[PDB]
Amino acid sequence: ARVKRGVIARARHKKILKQAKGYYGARSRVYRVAFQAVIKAGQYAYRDRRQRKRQFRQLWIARINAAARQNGISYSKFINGLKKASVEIDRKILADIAVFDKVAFTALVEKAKAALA
Amino acid sequence: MELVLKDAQSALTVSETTFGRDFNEALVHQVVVAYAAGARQGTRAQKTRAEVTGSGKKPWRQKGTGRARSGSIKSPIWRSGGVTFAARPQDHSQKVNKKMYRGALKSILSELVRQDRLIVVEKFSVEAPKTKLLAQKLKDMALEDVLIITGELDENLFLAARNLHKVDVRDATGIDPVSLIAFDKVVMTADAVKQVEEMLA
Amino acid sequence: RLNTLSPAEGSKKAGKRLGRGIGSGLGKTGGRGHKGQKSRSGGGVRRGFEGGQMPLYRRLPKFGFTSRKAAITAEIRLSDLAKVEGGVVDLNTLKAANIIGIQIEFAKVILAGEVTTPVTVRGLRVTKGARAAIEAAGGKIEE
Amino acid sequence: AAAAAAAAAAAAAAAAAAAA
Amino acid sequence: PKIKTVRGAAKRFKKTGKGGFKHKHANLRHILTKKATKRKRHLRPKAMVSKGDLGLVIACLPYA
RNA sequence: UAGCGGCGAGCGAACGGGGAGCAGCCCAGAGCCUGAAUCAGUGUGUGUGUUAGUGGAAGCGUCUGGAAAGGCGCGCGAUACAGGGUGACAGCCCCGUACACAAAAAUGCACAUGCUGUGAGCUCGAUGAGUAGGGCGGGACACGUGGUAUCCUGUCUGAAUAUGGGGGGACCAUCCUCCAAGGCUAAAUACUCCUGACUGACCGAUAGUGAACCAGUACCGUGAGGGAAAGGCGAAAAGAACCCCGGCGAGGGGAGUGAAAAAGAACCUGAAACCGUGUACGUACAAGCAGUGGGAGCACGCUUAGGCGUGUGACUGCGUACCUUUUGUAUAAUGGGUCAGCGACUUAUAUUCUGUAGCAAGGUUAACCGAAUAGGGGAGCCGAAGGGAAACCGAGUCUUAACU
Repeated sequence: ARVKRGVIARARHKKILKQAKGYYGARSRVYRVAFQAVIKAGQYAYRDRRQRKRQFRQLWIARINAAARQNGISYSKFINGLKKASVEIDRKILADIAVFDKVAFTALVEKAKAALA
Repeated sequence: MELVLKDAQSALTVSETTFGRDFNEALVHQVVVAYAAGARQGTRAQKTRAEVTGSGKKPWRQKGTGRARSGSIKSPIWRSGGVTFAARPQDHSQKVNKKMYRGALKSILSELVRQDRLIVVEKFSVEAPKTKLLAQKLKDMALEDVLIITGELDENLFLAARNLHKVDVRDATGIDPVSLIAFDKVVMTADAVKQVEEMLA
Repeated sequence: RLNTLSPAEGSKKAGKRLGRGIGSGLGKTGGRGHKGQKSRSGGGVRRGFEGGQMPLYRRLPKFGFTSRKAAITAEIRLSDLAKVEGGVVDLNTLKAANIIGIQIEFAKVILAGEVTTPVTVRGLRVTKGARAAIEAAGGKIEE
Repeated sequence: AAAAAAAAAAAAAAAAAAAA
Repeated sequence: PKIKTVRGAAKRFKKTGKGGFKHKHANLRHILTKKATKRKRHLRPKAMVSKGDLGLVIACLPYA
């Protein structure tokens, strides 16, 4: 009862290779070195999935910092002001609302300089 | 209990442990697997790497060269092949107790009854080879997919049953599961059932 | 019922497929570890073999001795003298009761159940409570 | 359209061991 | 073909009411006066196995 | 199992039991009747079988289609719906098929009976010497001389002659049972190069035999020997007239052939690796498993109202391949040029658990017979009672004088 190993070989390959497109050189072409590639690919996706919420939780902090700096206080002193204000923490992402209206941000600033004070 | 009658519909009530037998798939699902296994030629093709037509001639002269670590062209991994667990004659026949055997044909019996599809009609024997008489015999009683199972001897009946592949030659003494199960209407004489009791239970 | 046939709650449970599948947990040497006579091939580790030590049974002495007289002296039950029919019971009658074979020569009647049948333990050796179950009840004893 | 092709198995060694 | 016993073993072992086996004990054969008569005594009668042994003595007797 | 056994590994019966299948006879000698059975070989025939073969059934309409054997509609044959083939999947198209027939001859098998040779059937005799034992040495017996019979016999002897002899596992006795050293014999059973017929949860072209094809060939080796590759256009060759480029080229393009020529002979379907061409987008100051998250710009689908999707990814945050073997590998440790195909925990039996089913103080048949999976067949095997080394006893039993 000879089994010909389906077409199950270059069919389960056929997935990978189509999800493995867009890649410079043999990195996509070759099945060996597009599988040890696909591994590493996924691994990174899963890696960076959490690094999203790191690199943004740097990007945000950064820019809240610049904003407040120009106005009054430092980052440290700021954030501990949305805190000292209570439900109005406003997240860190949505602490920044200064992109299309600086004065929207600036209200929190001034309000927070008095909460600190 | 109800196996119908020729001109009526009635019970015959020759058992109630063969026709009051309660049903569990599990037993039947073993027996039926046996009838299938035990009609199955075990006598297979292939050949082993000992039974290769090759020889031990060695395609390298040890290390010194690095074409292959294999010492043989009687390898099973070769173009010639060999196959490590090559097919041959193997047994595929199971025991199955005589009380499972009967056991099946009693639950299966007493399942057709609960699914009213077992028909006792008599004198369905045919006068002459000519299957247009064995057509009308089923047809007029609005039957098809039959077994035409009786212990009784009519040879014109065995012969004529061979044409049309929705019916085959069946006998009371020859009885098995798989044949009941597939060929849904089940056709038997008053005499047939009486004998079917002693043969089975 | 060629389609309703089936294992009851996983009654015929499927076997392993060792030698395959990484992510199965059955891949490459997947249940015999790495290396050694535990792995590899050579019939596995030999029977009787327990290290390059000697067996524990080759550090115990033997003692057996088979009389083959005990081999022919069987042990039938008292209430299995109920299972031949008739009052007249002998050794060559209890062949027929499938319990005494041709190479069986002697036998003890051992206690176990009440006979109920009235019996003659002619031709058979007999125990003290077996004979006194047939002096509790109907019976005859003189062998 | 004839074909003939063999396989080769002869040594390319000629160089001798280092530090016995 | 049918599986076999280590015959040898099979006279160091004798069956029981449970799956257990009974054997004789070591240090009984010569130099018996520099072994204690008390020593000999506690080694004279048969005694059941201690387990951790059972699967290599039924692997010498697949026939109990 | 018993037993043998560097009592290691292992080897491993018989007695007995159930079956399959069953026939007994001569010579070592005188008769008595004197081919008389009986075989054998010669006949000659009768029957049956095979080696040739023959006949052998019943459908049309219509629709899609290159073509109908498909669909749809209406019928019909069946001891035949086994199979194959025929332009796609046909019981009724053909070859067959069951069934029914058919042999000039030549032979297989039974039986008919002649001859030929064989020797029987009754009486009474016979009962196999350089042998059996035995000493020596081996071998075969499950049995390695071991307590080791017995059988075979190379060596050296050497017995009796049925008021006798052999054997019953050291050996004697007793008792039981049988007569060697002369010889033949059917069947049951094993096996398969080869022949036929059929069948397969066997294969389908790197498989299957090595081998579907001019294969044990081509090749390779001094030889013995070793030992490949290479299957398929299409329904039908209708195998492409003719024209054109070119070297009265090859090859290609047209033109027709064809339902299809991306069906054109390297020809089925023709993937993948690999290698081009086009289009869109990106890219020539920027270092590193080349991807990933974020993310600008651009082309497309407009996102067809909507700030979106698809493709691409500048820049920027991350991020040292996979396998293996290890204490540990990005390792300058192993392996892998890549791709396709192939390639490695099975199978047979016994056995033990676990689960699950059946039957439950009983369970279950093996081989086999068999209308061969049914049914018949409990021989037997295992449990239900153990303890002891056994003898033996038994819900107890060893231990021991002993109940503690």
